[PDB]
Amino acid sequence: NRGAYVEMHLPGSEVDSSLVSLSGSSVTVTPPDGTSALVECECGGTKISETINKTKQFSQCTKKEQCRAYRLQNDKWVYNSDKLPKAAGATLKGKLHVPFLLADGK
Amino acid sequence: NTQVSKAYVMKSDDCLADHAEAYKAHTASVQAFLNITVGEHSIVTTVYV
Ligand SMILES: *[C@@H]1O[C@H](CO)[C@@H](O)[C@H](O)[C@H]1NC(C)=O
Repeated sequence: NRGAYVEMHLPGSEVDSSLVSLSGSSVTVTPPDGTSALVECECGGTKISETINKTKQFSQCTKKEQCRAYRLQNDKWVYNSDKLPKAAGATLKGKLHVPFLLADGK
Repeated sequence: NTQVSKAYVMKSDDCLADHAEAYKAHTASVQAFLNITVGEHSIVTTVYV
């Protein structure tokens, strides 16, 4: 651990279209084992259903293309990359030291 | 839909070891490292000029 550092940040929610399925001609979100999945839907009545943990069947939305399930992790932090969506609010969670720094020798 | 992006410039991680430093130089001072031999007596000294 020399002087240099980078920032580890709270990751943003990552959309996963595999969670959303069409069970009975109605959409169904099956979050992975022990993981929340915020479901945002724009059919008749906007759905902002966050706290689902096991399975939830939405019959208002009849198409998979009009619902989006975002996996929620909020436990392991990520590098402040520009190819990842930014999480809302303050996200700076720590500093990661940079190894293999440039050093003097012969 | 909207996307907000911002960028900034910071020092590189290797700036502690790989950096040029800009000085202002003036009023030079001269020193000499003289062997002086007087009357078979020899000495090595540093003399400000
Ligand atoms: C001056 O002094 C140094 C001190 O060791 C010595 O090595 C050198 O030979 C001396 N020079 C002369 C010309 O005597």
